[PDB]
Amino acid sequence: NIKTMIPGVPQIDAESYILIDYNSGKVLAEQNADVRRDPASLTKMMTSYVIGQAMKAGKFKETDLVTIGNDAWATGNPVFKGSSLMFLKPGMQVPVSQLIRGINLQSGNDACVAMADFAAGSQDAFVGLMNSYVNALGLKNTHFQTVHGLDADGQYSSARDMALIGQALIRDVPNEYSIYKEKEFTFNGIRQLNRNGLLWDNSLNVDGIKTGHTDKAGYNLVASATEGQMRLISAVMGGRTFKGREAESKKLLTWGFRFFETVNPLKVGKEFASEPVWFGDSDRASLGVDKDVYLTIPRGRMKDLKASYVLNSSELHAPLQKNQVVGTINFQLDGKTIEQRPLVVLQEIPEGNF
Ligand SMILES: *[B]([O])([O])[C]([C])[N]C(=O)[C]([C][C][C][C][N]C(=O)O[C]C1=[C][C]=[C][C]=[C]1)[N]C(=O)[C][C][C]([N]C(=O)OC([C])([C])[C])C([O])=O
Repeated sequence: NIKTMIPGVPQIDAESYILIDYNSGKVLAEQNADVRRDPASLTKMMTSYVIGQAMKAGKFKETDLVTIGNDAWATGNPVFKGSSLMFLKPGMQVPVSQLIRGINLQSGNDACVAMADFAAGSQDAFVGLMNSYVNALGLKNTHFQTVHGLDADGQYSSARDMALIGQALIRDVPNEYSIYKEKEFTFNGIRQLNRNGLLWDNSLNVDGIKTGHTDKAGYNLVASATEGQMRLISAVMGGRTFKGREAESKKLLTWGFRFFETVNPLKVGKEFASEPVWFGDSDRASLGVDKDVYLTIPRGRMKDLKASYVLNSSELHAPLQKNQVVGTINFQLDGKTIEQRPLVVLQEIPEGNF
């Protein structure tokens, strides 16, 4: 009973939430995770993702100066009334490094415009890139209309989708993601604090990602934290109170680490199994995976994990291509398969030549 316990999920004072494992993608807990909601500044994770991709591709670098245009003039555009702002003015020449911290640390709406025009020519073209990555990432309940996440009539996302955008930032653009734990930066002689309060919570190792409020969105937070081999991502959307804006997410993350763990039982290129092969230059095929296996299991069950496999075909016949799928690996706990991963050929086996 203690081994097989299913933990009760804490009550979360928000419209929707999800808690996932960064490495395995396992969903640990969820409520209304696919409900479409106003994303507020969570939009800026996608803005940041696009900028990170452009930097990874070498389109510009952190030291490059961006010349601020009229559309990013904080006090020249009443759309910015009451929003988080660097107070950019036209003609300023600001390093990319400073603008991306304005976006990431401070959720500067004006910085978002400045970077969008710099990276993509216009806000509309930048929003096209955002939505292109929505498609690339397979997100089913997200659509952006602007570069900053101010409430927009046809813009939406969901707790699942924002968690997946967080996962994507950490995974695909780690140099961009490393910025999010920085507690402060300085622009125009003024120190600006990272708005993610959880960075200062001694009880967790939180290192991201985005907190944000608008009137329609309520309190929103995508947080990520680590403990040993383990990284969790929480998305909590439509948080109902000011006092719960960090605490509700802290409840989820703390619960996650207490009841679950991440195991990495197999890495790419390492032999999980061997099988005979016919017609080859080798008599045996070395079999494993083409992607590191991460599983999320109840905490302390690692010693109970078992693994076995099945094969698609009776016989293996050369030529066998590298990463050719030949079976399935079943990972098991208490006699029941909990996870499956493709079993693939690790080293090519062409037809024998003698
Ligand atoms: B994200 O979630 O951080 C981001 C998308 N949210 C914000 O930027 C919100 C602003 C939402 C706009 C609603 N406010 C408003 O006044 O109405 C807009 C309007 C109405 C009519 C016509 C034109 C425009 N902003 C915040 O969450 C922060 C508030 C702001 N913070 C702040 O730090 O202020 C300075 C000036 C220092 C930047 C504040 O308190 O003024």
